[PDB]
Amino acid sequence: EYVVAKLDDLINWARRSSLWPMTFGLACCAVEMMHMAAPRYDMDRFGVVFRASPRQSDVMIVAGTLTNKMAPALRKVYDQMPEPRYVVSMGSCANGGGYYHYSYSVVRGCDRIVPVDIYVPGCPPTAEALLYGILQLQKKIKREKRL
Amino acid sequence: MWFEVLPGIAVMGVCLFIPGMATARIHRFSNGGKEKRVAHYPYQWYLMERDRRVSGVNRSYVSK
Amino acid sequence: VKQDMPPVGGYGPIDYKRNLPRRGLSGYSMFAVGIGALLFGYW
Amino acid sequence: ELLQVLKRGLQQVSGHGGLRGYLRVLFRANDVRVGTLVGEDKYGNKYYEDNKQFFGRHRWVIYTTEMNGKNTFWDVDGSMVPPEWHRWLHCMTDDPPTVKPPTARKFIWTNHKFNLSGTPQQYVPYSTTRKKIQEWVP
Amino acid sequence: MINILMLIIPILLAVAFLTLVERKVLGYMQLRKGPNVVGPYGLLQPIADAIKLFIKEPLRPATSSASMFILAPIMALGLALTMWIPLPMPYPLINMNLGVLFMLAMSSLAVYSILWSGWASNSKYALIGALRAVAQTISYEVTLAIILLSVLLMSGSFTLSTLITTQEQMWLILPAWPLAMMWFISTLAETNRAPFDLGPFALFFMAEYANIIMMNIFTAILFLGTSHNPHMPELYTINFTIKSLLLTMSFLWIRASYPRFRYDQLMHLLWKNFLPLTLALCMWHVSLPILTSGIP
Amino acid sequence: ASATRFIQWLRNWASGRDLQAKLQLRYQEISKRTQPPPKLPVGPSHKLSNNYYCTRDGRREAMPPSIVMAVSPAPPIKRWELSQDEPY
Amino acid sequence: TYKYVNLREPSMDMKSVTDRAAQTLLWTELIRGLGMTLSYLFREPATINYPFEKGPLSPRFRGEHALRRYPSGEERCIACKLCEAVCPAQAITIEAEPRADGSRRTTRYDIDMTKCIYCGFCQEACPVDAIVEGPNFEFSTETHEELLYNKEKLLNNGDKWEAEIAANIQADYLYR
Amino acid sequence: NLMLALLTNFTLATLLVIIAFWLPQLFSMKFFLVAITFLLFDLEIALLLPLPWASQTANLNTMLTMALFLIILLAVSLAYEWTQKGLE
Amino acid sequence: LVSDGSSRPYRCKIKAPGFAHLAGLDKMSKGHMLADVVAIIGTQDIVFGEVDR
Ligand SMILES: NC(=O)c1ccc[n+]([C@@H]2O[C@H](COP(=O)([O-])OP(=O)(O)OC[C@H]3O[C@@H](n4cnc5c(N)ncnc54)[C@H](OP(=O)(O)O)[C@@H]3O)[C@@H](O)[C@H]2O)c1
Ligand code: SF4
Ligand code: SF4
Ligand code: SF4
Repeated sequence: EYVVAKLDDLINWARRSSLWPMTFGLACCAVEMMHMAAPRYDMDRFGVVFRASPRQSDVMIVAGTLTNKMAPALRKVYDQMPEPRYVVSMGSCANGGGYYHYSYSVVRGCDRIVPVDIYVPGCPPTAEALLYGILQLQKKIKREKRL
Repeated sequence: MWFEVLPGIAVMGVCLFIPGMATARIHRFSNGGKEKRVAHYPYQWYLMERDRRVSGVNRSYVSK
Repeated sequence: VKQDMPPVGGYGPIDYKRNLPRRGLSGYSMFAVGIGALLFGYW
Repeated sequence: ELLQVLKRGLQQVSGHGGLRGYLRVLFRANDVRVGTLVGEDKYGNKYYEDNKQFFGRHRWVIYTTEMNGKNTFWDVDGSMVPPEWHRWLHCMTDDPPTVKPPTARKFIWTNHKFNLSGTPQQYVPYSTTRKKIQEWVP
Repeated sequence: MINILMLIIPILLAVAFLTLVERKVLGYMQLRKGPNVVGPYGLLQPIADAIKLFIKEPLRPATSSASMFILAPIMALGLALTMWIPLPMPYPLINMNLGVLFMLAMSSLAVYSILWSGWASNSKYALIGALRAVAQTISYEVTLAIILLSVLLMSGSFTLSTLITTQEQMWLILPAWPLAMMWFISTLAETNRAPFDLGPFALFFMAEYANIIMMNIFTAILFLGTSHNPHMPELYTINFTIKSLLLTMSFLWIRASYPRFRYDQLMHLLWKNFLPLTLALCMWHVSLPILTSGIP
Repeated sequence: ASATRFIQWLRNWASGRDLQAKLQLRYQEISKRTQPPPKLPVGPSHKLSNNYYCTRDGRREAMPPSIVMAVSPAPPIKRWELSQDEPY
Repeated sequence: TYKYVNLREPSMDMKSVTDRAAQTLLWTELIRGLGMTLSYLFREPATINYPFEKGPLSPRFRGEHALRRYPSGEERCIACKLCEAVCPAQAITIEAEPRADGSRRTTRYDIDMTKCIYCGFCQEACPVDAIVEGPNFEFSTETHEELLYNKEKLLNNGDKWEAEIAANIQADYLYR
Repeated sequence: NLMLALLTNFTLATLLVIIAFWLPQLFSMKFFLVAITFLLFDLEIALLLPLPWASQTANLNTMLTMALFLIILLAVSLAYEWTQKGLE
Repeated sequence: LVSDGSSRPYRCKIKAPGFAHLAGLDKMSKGHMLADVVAIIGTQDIVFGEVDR
């Protein structure tokens, strides 16, 4: 009914308000990830905190290059994450390998290991474009959890 | 500016302000004089014991 | 034409330190305040 | 000094609407601030900027309620701002519909589309391959 | 008896609204801004975190050792709320025969909350990391016991109601001048993150943030008070809320400004630096009511 | 209070002199749209006559001579004296 | 020119020793550390509200790939494959064909965003100035198929950004 | 009642645990010396507990000689601790 | 850079400070705590991008 449909909006709004990330470094992207903390392009203005908390965290942001050595390392982390989880591929390396696509040691863009929900395209993903890793994600939460 | 920070303090100026007021205003309903006595030592308890013996049999705090 | 004009006046810190003593240095003065606060406290 | 700052806040609430005006701005936008308006935009976007305020002050580009058919009142992102972002919002100095207009080409679209997402009318790839033909007929 | 329910639900709201003030004050200390997208000034986020963390967020069990993992939050949340009972807010909820003895004991019993959570995980790396965090909490309770026993030795018995009467015109900050600096550091003991950092994650720190307010009010009675005024309980409570929250900002100040001490050097702060200072003051506070007459 | 007059006294009092040079510091002398269209200058080329690549060799002398199969590699690196602006 | 770091024990006797001993008995440097953070709180936060305020940018900025065209219609790109060879990621794929009417133009033109490190060589190696990098960020997708740009079909949709492109290129000729 | 105050806190604490679980649907011997020192100091604090409690009535010349004496041996124990304590 | 007559450089190597600083950690960590190691990496500034060659 109408009461159930409005209640499902409140559950969706709980995630739309606050998202606590486990941001993976291991990239040149990691500096642009740290530019979220930088006051000019504020992200703590949202319900997002740089406390990380690896076991507690909801939305793991995979920034940049994933090598074959780090390929089983990121997968075991994703399994330890709670069930409402999203993956943001940050940078061209995390998408499909910007550079190093034809290299032997680099996995061809995250999806072969861990499923990606929102793609952030830019090498140096500008803090302008990176705020589509939060706001567009928040926009995409409709879910339509009926039953 | 402080039109954002101080509302975060003003909301604490209500919720943390409750336990101080709730413990004080409750003595209006429990007593006809807004006071509850604590024994600490057996002498003040005996005074409370004879106060229940005089006039009001059930009530602890009563005049005369 | 693209050119650069030098606006030099206050260049910045050329091995310069702004670390200056503030609100009165201790030595013997703040101890006199410290023990003085105790003596005024006990009395 | 404190009375002058309090009077500036009361005048700011009186400027943008009032009791219903400032409350609508506080809920939809992050912060409410008064300034000079540019006005002119396809699908009624406010874009009230020009104020000195602080660093990078091309302030308050308020999004239009239902630009194409999204009903953006409670939720709105940077999907708006039709070809004016380079001047009134980011890089240039002059206002796009006031001082320096973009030159007509008769090829660019008159109505600007929203962000491509999980909704219908989304991006899809294709190939220009004509393919090597096979001949078999009775 | 509605007063107990008037000291749990609005108290848990103060813990909930702490997360905003911790994000906004530290925010303005870091030139960034606090929450704004959520509500009018981000005031709708403490309830938003409550719906997020409790309802849909599940728990993947590492081992789940039958009795534990579910017992540790009872020792966390339960013991943190019992501390609110003997507090001398105008007229306290069932005033204890000895106030501070109940205050020191239930805080020392709160050490189990981090102990049982160390037993909750099967992994050895978790428990060794847990015992290291217990070692910080266990050590600073010695100083917590000493400073209390030297403050009370100046004036008043163990009753918390007598601590208001001694501060009729003069605060206890000035006679206990080195102890005022000492007690402020020793309060950073129950995993305060400012000195050093180690069921679900949500309700576990809801007890830890509650202990921060608990020590903030405990400082506001032992060192602050100004007056009592039995005629108007309103004038005390308005004045108390300002005094308590000014100390609450200072715990958000030390966490913002200062890095971790190195665990070993934090243990070198005690025994080598703090304990020779506090015991010398404890010796000094024995002699003071004997040197000059003042044994209430 | 949000009034600048009283606040500027507080920030100047609490460790070091401030007032000038703000945290934001993008109020005045920030030129938008850069400048009117400029003309980029040409180098020692572009102007005709005596502009041969025979004179401007670039990549010509590159061939490595094979050598042989008390002498120092250079005069020894002498230490430099302490800075006149700051001794320590 | 040789600076030094160490002061080599400044304390000597009485006055220079006790004040250095003061910041260990009591704190003072903690109060001095508090002072810098106190002044930092009172000064206004330099924050930009993203959907309403925007961060400063350049006239020449690289981020979004879109191919320009002439004022009187007609596709500006020639299919030289020049931009393919310069491309360090080898992202841009190109198949060339005659358009049956004399002119030599494009058929397949895929610039995948799975690759491309947004270097802007293809912007600067194009002799006809076809690929001009549009100052855009609004292209975050759900799938790979939605992300990698197809044979001109999504790139000639960059005509919607060509009003900015024609204005921003006015800094390119006679460089900045 | 004190039991009425205690049980209401504990029952609502366990009630939150019910919400937390039911509602969702889908080595080193050096640290031992710390515990030893702690427990041994507790009892000296326990003996120094009645200080603002027994001094009200009892003789001061007899107490002061004994009251300081407990804190002296509490520091003498630490004086033995200083000579080779540990790296932690 | 090792170069031929062709436009392609056949093997170049940049030996970034990563290999230099991480070699020292065998000596830097001797007789130091776990938290001391955290201080070593930062002051040497071992950026993990340096380890490519
Ligand atoms: N090992 C065995 O259990 C076993 C033994 C013998 C035969 N089989 C056969 O092999 C198959 C194995 O499948 P399973 O039992 O593993 O599936 P399952 O786990 O029960 O999952 C069924 C999924 O299919 C969707 N679905 C099913 N019926 C639907 C309907 N009428 N309309 C819309 N969506 C529907 C459901 O999605 P929604 O929730 O969104 O509707 C659900 O997620 C069975 O069909 C069974 O006949 C299995
Ligand atoms: S996308 Fe660019 S910035 Fe990010 S890791 Fe790859 S090369 Fe580095
Ligand atoms: S984009 Fe430019 S360089 Fe590339 S094929 Fe087209 S015209 Fe040639
Ligand atoms: S910007 Fe650089 S990497 Fe991207 S398509 Fe153009 S040449 Fe290739």
